[PDB]
Amino acid sequence: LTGTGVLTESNKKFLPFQQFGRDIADTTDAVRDPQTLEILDITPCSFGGVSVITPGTNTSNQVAVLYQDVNCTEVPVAIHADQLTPTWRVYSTGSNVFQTRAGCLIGAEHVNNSYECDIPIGAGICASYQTSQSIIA
Amino acid sequence: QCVNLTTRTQLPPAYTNSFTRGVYYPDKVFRSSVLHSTQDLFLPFFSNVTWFHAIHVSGTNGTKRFDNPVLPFNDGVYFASTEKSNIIRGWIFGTTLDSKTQSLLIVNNATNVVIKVCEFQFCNDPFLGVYYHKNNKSWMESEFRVYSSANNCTFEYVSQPFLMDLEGNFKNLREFVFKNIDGYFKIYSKHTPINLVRDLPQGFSALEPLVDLPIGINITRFQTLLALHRSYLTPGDSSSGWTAGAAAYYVGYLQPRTFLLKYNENGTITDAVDCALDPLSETKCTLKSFTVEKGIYQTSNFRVQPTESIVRFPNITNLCPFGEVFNATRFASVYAWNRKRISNCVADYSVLYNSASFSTFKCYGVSPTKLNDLCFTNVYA
Amino acid sequence: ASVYAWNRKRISNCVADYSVLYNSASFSTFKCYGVSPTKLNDLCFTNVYADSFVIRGDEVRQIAPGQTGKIADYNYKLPDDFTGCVIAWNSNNLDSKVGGNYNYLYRLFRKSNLKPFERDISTEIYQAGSTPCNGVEGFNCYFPLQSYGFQPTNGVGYQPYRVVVLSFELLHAPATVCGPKKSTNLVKNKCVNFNFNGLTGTGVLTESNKKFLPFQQFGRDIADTTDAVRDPQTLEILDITPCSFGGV
Amino acid sequence: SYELTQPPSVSVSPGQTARITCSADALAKQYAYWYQQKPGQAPVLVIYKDSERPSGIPERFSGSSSGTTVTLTISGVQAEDEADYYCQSTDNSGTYPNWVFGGGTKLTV
Amino acid sequence: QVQLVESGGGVVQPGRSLRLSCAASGFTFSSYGMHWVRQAPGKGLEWVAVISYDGSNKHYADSVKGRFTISRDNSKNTLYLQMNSLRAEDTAVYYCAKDSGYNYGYSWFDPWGQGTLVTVSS
Ligand SMILES: *[C@@H]1O[C@H](CO)[C@@H](O[C@@H]2O[C@H](CO)[C@@H](O)[C@H](O)[C@H]2NC(C)=O)[C@H](O)[C@H]1NC(C)=O
Ligand SMILES: *[C@@H]1O[C@H](CO)[C@@H](O[C@@H]2O[C@H](CO)[C@@H](O)[C@H](O)[C@H]2NC(C)=O)[C@H](O)[C@H]1NC(C)=O
Ligand SMILES: *[C@@H]1O[C@H](CO)[C@@H](O[C@@H]2O[C@H](CO)[C@@H](O)[C@H](O)[C@H]2NC(C)=O)[C@H](O)[C@H]1NC(C)=O
Ligand SMILES: *[C@@H]1O[C@H](CO)[C@@H](O[C@@H]2O[C@H](CO)[C@@H](O)[C@H](O)[C@H]2NC(C)=O)[C@H](O)[C@H]1NC(C)=O
Ligand SMILES: *[C@@H]1O[C@H](CO)[C@@H](O)[C@H](O)[C@H]1NC(C)=O
Ligand SMILES: *[C@@H]1O[C@H](CO)[C@@H](O)[C@H](O)[C@H]1NC(C)=O
Ligand SMILES: *[C@@H]1O[C@H](CO)[C@@H](O)[C@H](O)[C@H]1NC(C)=O
Ligand SMILES: *[C@@H]1O[C@H](CO)[C@@H](O)[C@H](O)[C@H]1NC(C)=O
Ligand SMILES: *[C@@H]1O[C@H](CO)[C@@H](O)[C@H](O)[C@H]1NC(C)=O
Ligand SMILES: *[C@@H]1O[C@H](CO)[C@@H](O)[C@H](O)[C@H]1NC(C)=O
Ligand SMILES: *[C@@H]1O[C@H](CO)[C@@H](O)[C@H](O)[C@H]1NC(C)=O
Ligand SMILES: *[C@@H]1O[C@H](CO)[C@@H](O)[C@H](O)[C@H]1NC(C)=O
Ligand SMILES: *[C@@H]1O[C@H](CO)[C@@H](O)[C@H](O)[C@H]1NC(C)=O
Repeated sequence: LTGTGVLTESNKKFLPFQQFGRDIADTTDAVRDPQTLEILDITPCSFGGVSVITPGTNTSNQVAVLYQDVNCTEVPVAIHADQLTPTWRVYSTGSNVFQTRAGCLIGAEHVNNSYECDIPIGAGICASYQTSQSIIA
Repeated sequence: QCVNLTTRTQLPPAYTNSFTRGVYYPDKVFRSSVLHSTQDLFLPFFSNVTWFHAIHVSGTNGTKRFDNPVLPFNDGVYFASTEKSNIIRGWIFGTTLDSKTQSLLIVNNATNVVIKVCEFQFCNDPFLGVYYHKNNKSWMESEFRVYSSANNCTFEYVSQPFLMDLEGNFKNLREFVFKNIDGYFKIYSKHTPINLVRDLPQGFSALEPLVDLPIGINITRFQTLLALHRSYLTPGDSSSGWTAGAAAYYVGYLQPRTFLLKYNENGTITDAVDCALDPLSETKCTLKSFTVEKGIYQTSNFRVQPTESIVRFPNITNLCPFGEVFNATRFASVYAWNRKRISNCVADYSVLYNSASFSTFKCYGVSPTKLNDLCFTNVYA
Repeated sequence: ASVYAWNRKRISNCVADYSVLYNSASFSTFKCYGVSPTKLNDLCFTNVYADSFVIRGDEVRQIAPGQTGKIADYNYKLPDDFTGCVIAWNSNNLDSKVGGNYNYLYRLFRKSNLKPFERDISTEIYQAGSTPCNGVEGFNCYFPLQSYGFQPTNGVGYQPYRVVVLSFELLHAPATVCGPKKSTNLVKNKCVNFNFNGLTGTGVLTESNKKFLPFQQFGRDIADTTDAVRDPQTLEILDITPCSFGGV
Repeated sequence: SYELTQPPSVSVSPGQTARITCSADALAKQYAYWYQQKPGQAPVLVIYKDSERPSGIPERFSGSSSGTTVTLTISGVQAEDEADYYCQSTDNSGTYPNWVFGGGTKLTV
Repeated sequence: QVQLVESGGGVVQPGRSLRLSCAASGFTFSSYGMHWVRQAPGKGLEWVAVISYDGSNKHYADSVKGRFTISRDNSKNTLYLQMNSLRAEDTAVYYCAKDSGYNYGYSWFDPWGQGTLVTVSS
């Protein structure tokens, strides 16, 4: 069985006549390793739960990223920042990190004062391009 | 005949930035005013490329020695050179770079290109000796000191020179991307005059196709051929060679990337986006547009590519008894056919065609090429 | 040539008429991948490479994309996206001689499978066992090349088979080799069935102000319809509009 | 491989000029050098690169080349110039560089 | 006074080895290549051997290829022409000279040693 992804240790138990696992029946979530009899579950390598908050390209070329439904401490683990280019390591961690209920937002400066919403991030959090000149949340 | 130079002494690596350089035309269809997305082997944007001066003067005494290292060939290379005196002349490509395996020779003298695929016995330091004539000095005669012997030649190609005559701050950037895919060595190049930029310039120049060579050889390592204007028998105290290596060359390695190429009205690639570089480029590749509007955009994955592969198979040692199945002294009749269970062994069919030739070999539900990297639950012959 | 060092020849600047091969040679195998054999007459090819060698009768099945075996792994492998025609015919009268024809060699052993269109002509000793070979033959050290050993009394599957693999490239570059179809006049600004360098279509043509690079032949703004083509006889560029005026 | 053709001997009266010419097919495309070997003494460089005089050689000696032929003329034949004069050119034709000499001239004052 | 004095030359029977030692003084010996040139009695000069500056490269005339070997010791600033299997035609006044050019195609001999007479006795 060939594929591309990440593996974690799983608490699932396999019957002796079972080798593969398919809870969704179109993706093999779990497998039994052939040499060591531990059961490893397979998570896809693709982390597409990321949304880029940007102004206009005409306005600016700097962005913020909202990693959806993950904790801010697990952002380098979830996106695999070690295997990314160093430009994506800027948005992996830094000073401008804000934990929201929608996700972890990196690249935008959190401000205590509140304004009207123009770019809806979610869970009551909004983003804007406001003053030098930078993206605020 | 080859000439022994000094020990290279393994100079430490030095890197430099390649600001959006190495993009070539992927296809031969005229495209005008369209943004085309191609997944191919491209040099990643803003990558670290390895820069080597053609002549390094690093010793305390003042030794001048060519930096001609044999460097790897990992899925393609971008060779950029900034020179003013034609001291770089070509390259050699191969795996062992000796008489055991075939190798590719590219060399540029004053009149034409010589492309040869033979079994060259390359020496440790291949170079071309260059001496001007006594009265003219308009051309440079070249003495070839590349290989000791050449045998089993299977390719020959001559055309107009890849490197133009550079015969005083008029440096030039010559860039070439070399690819060896499906038995063809594909070369892509662009020539641009540069000015007062020591390193690679910032800007965009698209590499037009040059030649597709049906060499059909395996390439793993490459080296750079340099021109020796000075003398190996007598090295000058200084100034005998070309100015202590102001001239230099840059080497970068291609990687599988997805690029968004923007063809303009006249059919030229005027701008490109590397989808794996930053999140703005991921948004650009998701929207298939170089300009994005204000708001939040969900982007598909382009940022991570697997570099290593792991294979995990059960602890099985013994080979399958295909000698019992295939080389039996008597076979069963077709009305009572013999069914045998094959288990707890390694299914290697490569031992079968040492002496047995199969007129019919048809696999249903599986491809015969994918039969090596598979494990079967129960096998019945 | 032998199968381990197969002979590749470039075919260009000529007319590809295979109908002259009807009288002399009878081809036991003629399989075209990526093109139909009936449409082979009304087509123009950019570059054509003939890969010629000799194999056994039982090994002709291995000259195909996606195949494995001895030839397809160690001697001659075709790519998966192969566009071209494999031709093979029996040559027991020519290649095989009385007493054994040992002039044709093949590779038993290789450390890894060949990649498509690669030639390995190295004769280095294969290290089958754990002990180093040290450049001399012996136990677990085999010379990789061996002779077919053709005889006229051999079986059909052991008889010589000459194979020519014609590799093409269709409708991507300017073409130098074309089919037997005879050219006609150009009807501009009219709805007409057209055939430009093998590209067949129905529509109307107008003169275009576009400029083509010398390595470009076809033009596509949206990449699902060929806008402009370079006419093969006169180097003017003609852009193609669909004949259907459905905007009514 | 190619041989420089040099005259066996010249006889020049003193206080005159003495042109020594040797010609070869590669001398039109390669430099030539002149050495003086006085009887009982080692050869010394006199004219190199067909025109250039190193220091320590008197100003009498001058050299020039005319296509195939290269020449060595002396602006005043003093008795101290009675010696053997040789040509030299470098043949790069073979695998490795070669240095070809001439027969030599017996100059008599 | 870039001076090259040689020694170690004398009469010999054919088929015996003789070693010539040319010393150097007054200049950077390692920075310059060196040659050997023989002059037969009554005949003109003839080049026989080359050694590189380092000693990493060496070529010999086709008449005496392989029959001699040439080496230099950069520490003792001494040039050596180890000769084996001498013949009748080898009688000459051998000169150790110094390569004088810095460009690849062409070279010449500006300084020359006094000479060693190698005589073969039939
Ligand atoms: C550059 O190299 C090419 C190939 O080595 C030379 O072209 C050949 O030269 C030989 C003479 O040595 C001729 O016999 C061949 O007919 C030439 N072939 C072609 C295709 O021209 C060329 O002369 C070299 N040029 C220079 C300036 O050295
Ligand atoms: C490649 O060149 C070598 C040169 O040694 C060839 O080896 C010899 O080739 C001649 C002529 O074919 C034969 O008569 C000899 O018997 C060969 N000797 C050896 C060592 O095999 C060799 O055949 C050539 N062909 C390839 C592709 O290897
Ligand atoms: C192309 O040549 C390289 C030469 O290194 C081959 O790589 C070697 O392959 C053997 C066979 O499995 C291995 O034992 C070596 O460890 C490999 N060396 C390296 C450096 O990778 C490569 O297999 C060849 N390619 C093909 C298609 O034959
Ligand atoms: C380059 O160096 C090699 C190794 O030092 C030289 O080859 C050796 O030459 C000596 C003297 O002729 C022999 O005794 C050795 O057997 C040779 N060894 C090898 C590895 O071939 C080579 O001649 C040098 N190249 C020159 C002098 O141009
Ligand atoms: C499989 O074999 C390897 C190699 O000897 C060994 O290290 C490993 O423990 C084995 N695994 C099992 C489950 O026996
Ligand atoms: C932004 O758009 C305006 C027109 O609305 C144009 O004048 C200006 O040049 C644009 N700037 C950039 C950086 O694209
Ligand atoms: C994220 O991790 C921190 C670390 O202590 C923890 O306090 C917080 O509750 C976590 N958030 C979520 C949503 O799990
Ligand atoms: C915003 O509120 C937090 C609450 O802890 C405080 O630490 C921070 O200094 C405040 N920032 C500003 C700009 O008022
Ligand atoms: C190049 O290497 C330097 C030093 O490790 C690093 O800071 C830089 O980010 C790298 N550039 C790349 C890989 O884009
Ligand atoms: C000098 O070189 C040029 C260019 O090769 C050539 O046209 C001309 O004939 C040469 N003239 C001489 C003096 O050889
Ligand atoms: C296209 O070529 C025309 C030639 O008239 C030129 O005017 C125009 O600037 C070119 N367009 C671009 C941007 O390449
Ligand atoms: C099959 O048996 C024959 C007869 O003993 C033998 O010559 C041949 O090598 C065997 N082949 C295999 C693959 O075992
Ligand atoms: C092709 O040949 C015909 C017949 O001689 C001629 O009329 C036509 O101009 C030619 N086309 C070319 C040379 O492009």
